[PDB]
Amino acid sequence: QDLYLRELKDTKLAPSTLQDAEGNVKPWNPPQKPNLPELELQGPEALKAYTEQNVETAHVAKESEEGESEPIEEDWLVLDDAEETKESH
Amino acid sequence: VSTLIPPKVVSSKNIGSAPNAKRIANVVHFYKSLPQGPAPAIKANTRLARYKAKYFDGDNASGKPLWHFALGIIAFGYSMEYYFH
Repeated sequence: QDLYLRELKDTKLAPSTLQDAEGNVKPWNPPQKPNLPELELQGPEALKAYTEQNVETAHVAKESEEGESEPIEEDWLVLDDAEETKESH
Repeated sequence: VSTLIPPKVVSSKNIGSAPNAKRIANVVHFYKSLPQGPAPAIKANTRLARYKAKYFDGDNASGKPLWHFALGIIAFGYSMEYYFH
């Protein structure tokens, strides 16, 4: 149909100008290529953790806590304390 | 804090210091006890002891055990009056 074919033409070659050709758009002043492709590509990381989300900051798992291998001082006091607690058993 | 030995502290003190003292008195009391009423030593007889272990013995402990003294003293005193009066 002419109304279909003409619509397809005006909506395809112009769609070519918008997307399929890097001619941006004459009717609209700011091209989306200088707006979306790189800066708004940081919009994904603007919503994400910037230079940190894609990066995934290095955080190595640490060691758990222990008694510093100290039986010279902790063992005797622990024994006395446990025996004192045993006085009401 | 971390692992320990809450039960193993029975080393530093045995359970029941007062029960331990009571049981230590019990050991000395029961051990140093006769097997079955041992060491009786009842019989005795030497001049007067033949009367002591017989007449002062608690098998009877009736009234005649003292009355033997009265009868004997009366025997002595009758002769005392005979030699005196």
